[PDB]
Amino acid sequence: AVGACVLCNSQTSLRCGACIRRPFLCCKCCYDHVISTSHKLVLSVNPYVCNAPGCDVTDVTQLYLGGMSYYCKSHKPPISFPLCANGQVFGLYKVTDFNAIATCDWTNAGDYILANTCTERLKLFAAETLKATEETFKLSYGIATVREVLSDRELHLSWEVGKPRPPLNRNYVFTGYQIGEYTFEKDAVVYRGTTTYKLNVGDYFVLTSHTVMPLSAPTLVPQEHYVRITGLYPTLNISDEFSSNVANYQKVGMQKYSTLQGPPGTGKSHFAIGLALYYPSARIVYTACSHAAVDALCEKALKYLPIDKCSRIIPARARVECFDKFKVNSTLEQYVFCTVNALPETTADIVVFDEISMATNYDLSVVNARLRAKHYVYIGDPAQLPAPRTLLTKGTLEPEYFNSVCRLMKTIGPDMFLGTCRRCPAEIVDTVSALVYDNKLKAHKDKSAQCFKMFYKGVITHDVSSAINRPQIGVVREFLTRNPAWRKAVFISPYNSQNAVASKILGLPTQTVDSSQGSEYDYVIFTQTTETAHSCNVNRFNVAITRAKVGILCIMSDRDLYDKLQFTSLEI
Ligand SMILES: CC(=O)Nc1cc(C(=O)O)ccc1F
Ligand SMILES: [Zn+2]
Ligand SMILES: [Zn+2]
Ligand SMILES: [Zn+2]
Repeated sequence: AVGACVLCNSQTSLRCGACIRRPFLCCKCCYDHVISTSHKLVLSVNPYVCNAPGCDVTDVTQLYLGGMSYYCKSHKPPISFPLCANGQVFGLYKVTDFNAIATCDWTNAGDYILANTCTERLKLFAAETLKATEETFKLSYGIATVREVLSDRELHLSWEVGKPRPPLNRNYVFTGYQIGEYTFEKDAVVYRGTTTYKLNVGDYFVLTSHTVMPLSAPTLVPQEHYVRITGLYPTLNISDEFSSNVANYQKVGMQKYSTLQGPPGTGKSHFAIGLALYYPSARIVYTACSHAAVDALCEKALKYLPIDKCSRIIPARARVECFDKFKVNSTLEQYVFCTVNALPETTADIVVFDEISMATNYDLSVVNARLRAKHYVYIGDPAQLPAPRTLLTKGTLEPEYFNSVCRLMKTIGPDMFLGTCRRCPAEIVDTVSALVYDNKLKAHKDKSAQCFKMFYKGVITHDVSSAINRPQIGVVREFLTRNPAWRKAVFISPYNSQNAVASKILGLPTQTVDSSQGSEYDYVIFTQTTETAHSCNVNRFNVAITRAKVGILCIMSDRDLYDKLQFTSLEI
């Protein structure tokens, strides 16, 4: 129990017994915590509890030191000293924000705002506390035992009574029993088991509650600016392809860490891989939270970098199918592509952390702890979607509060900005540029004249909380008959249930706005479904319409976002 204070690093025997993470608190700051919160249990080698037999006094403000032992007001000897006095809690080696992080339930937006505006040590305390809270919340759900196997992709479930049911969507990954991880979608239920094992009747699934490890490394290392490119060796033979990024690659070598805001289709993956061509001797570790983001970096590297110097790091618990074209699990390769949670303990000349809006401060810290690099590059877009915060139910999380990197990008601005969108028709670029990019995003493509909008509220039904709008899907069906080229479109909506219905009625491939992030398609059909805060969220709206390379049909519910759309309006 010998440690350093989470608020002023002073060595202490004291560690708050009422905090879920039991943080070490020094004498002077353990006091401010206990005297202004419900937290009154103080721990040491021997905790602060009345030593008298059968006494239940554990509140440090009601305890005293009687020689070498502790007692309450009823058991103390005449020569005793209160543990709480003169703004201190008695201990060896003798705050409003810390109190809020230590006591909050993580269901309010203001809890995440604070977890991002506090000191660096408090950012790690908040991240550790939040993740531990998110995990103890998984224990708080109902178990599902298999009743009958219908076919190879459909089954029927019997749920635990008296305990709430977790959301049936592609946002909750169960763990069957040890039959591998399983997922569920909209009595006919759809089963997506990662391991192809015939779901035996009787076997059960349970949500993967994993232990929350302590954070040590900061979310962002201290920033250093250099006068020359440091530890990196540039090429004078850089292909014209990557010529536009030379000044930004140099900026990368002249700073400890750099932020790159790249709107959709502005060249983030091209920049990340071109940085390897600009410093061809540099060992680069490419990291992101999801397997999809790591795989998209692998795809771009396959085109520009030598395959024998690349390696895809895949964990022993190989959860889903990922990139198969690099030598698997060779940690020593010049180019290492691996997700944040599977990162080995290694060093690099550059670490590239892609899709930074999806990172949490927990992820940021983990990367700083497993990777010791000369340079760190954070690539993403605060105008895109953040990681879902399962506990957050009240208020909206603004982009400046997604993580430490997003906070910098939204407050001081990003170090580098990719200003030309090359993917989208100009109608889409013009709309999102004005919506979330302060008119700084430019279109490379001309208008496609294939970007349409229809204002149609329809009828909103629900499958628990996931929404469905059958009339909006009906309008899409009518549109498809009159527009056969749209037969190849991807159907996108903010709700899994809407997508399940559209898959059956339209036969189009389906994506939620959140799973479409990072992907692109020629044609996109978007139904807004509802006018909720979820479906009207400007970041989600931005991701949704920026998936299209050629055309987009938007069936809207919200007048505001419909009027912003610089698309041709349709009637019916
Ligand atoms: C290859 C690729 O990803 N495309 C791309 C390249 C540039 C550029 O050459 O500046 C800019 C934006 C882009 F989306
Ligand atoms: Zn302290
Ligand atoms: Zn506490
Ligand atoms: Zn007592």
